[PDB]
Amino acid sequence: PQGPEIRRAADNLEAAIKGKPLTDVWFAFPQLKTYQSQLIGQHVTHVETRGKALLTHFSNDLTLYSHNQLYGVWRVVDTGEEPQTTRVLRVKLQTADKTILLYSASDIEMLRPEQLTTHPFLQRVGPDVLDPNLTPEVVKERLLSPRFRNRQFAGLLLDQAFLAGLGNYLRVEILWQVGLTGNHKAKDLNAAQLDALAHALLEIPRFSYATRGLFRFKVFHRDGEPCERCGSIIEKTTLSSRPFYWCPGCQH
DNA sequence: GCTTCATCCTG
DNA sequence: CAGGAGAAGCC
Ligand SMILES: [Zn+2]
Repeated sequence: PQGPEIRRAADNLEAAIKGKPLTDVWFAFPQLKTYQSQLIGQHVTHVETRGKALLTHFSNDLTLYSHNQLYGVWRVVDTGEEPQTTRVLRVKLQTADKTILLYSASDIEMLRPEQLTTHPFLQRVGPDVLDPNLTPEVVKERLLSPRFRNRQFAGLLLDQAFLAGLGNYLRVEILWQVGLTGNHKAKDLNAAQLDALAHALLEIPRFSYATRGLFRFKVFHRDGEPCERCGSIIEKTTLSSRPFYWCPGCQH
C-alpha cells in the first residue's frame, strides 16, 4: 500500500478517535509500553501523513510514527470488539466507542518534537503528491532540477526522496498514463511529455485516493489482457527489482 | 542495483 | 511451504 491508501486510512482513523479522550493505549513492542499509561487520558489532536509514513499526534505533543511497509494495515472497530485474524496486533488506541488497531507493521516508533524533522525517514522524503500546495509546476521544476534530471523514472518514481506516496502500481500506471516506459529521464523529454508526466504524477495518485474503492487498473496485474488504449499484449517483467507491467505498443 | 530484515497470502 | 510483493544497508 502507498500514500493513497495511507491517507484514506489516516482519515478513517481521525474519523474514529480524533479529539476523543483515549481510555486506553497498548503496544506490542515492550519499548513502547512506557507511553501507554502516559497516553491514557490524552487524545489524537490530528493524524498526519507524509507518504506511506503515518504520524498520529497526541495532545501532549507526542507523535506516534508508523510505516506499513507491505503488510501493516489499520482496522477500525467498535470498542471491545476484535474481529479475528492471524495478524499480529501492534497498536491499540481505544476510546469510549471507537478504537483503531494496527496489525503486522514493524516500523513503529514514538517521537517527541525534534524527531519530526530528525527521524531517518521523515528527514529524507520529498513533497507529497497528496499535498495540495504541491503544484504541477513545482513538481515540474523538481523533475528538471539537477538532483533528479539525470535519473530514470523506473527508479525515481519509487524514490521517496523525490516524491512521497508513490509506489509500484502507481509507478506502472503513471508511465502508462503518459505512454512512457521506465527507461527515460526528465532531461530526455519534450515540454509536452514533462508537463504530462507532471500532472499524471499528482492527478493519478489523487484520483486513486479519491476513488479507489472511478479509478481502475489500466496495466497493473493485466499481463495477457488487452491494452485499452491501443490493444497490444501487456507483458510482465522486472523493473527496479520488482514486477513491471506495461504495453509494448503503447510505451516508448 | 544487489542483499536483507520482516509479515502475510496465494498457489 | 518457498517464493514475492516498501526501504536501508553495503559495494
Ligand atoms: Zn497500449
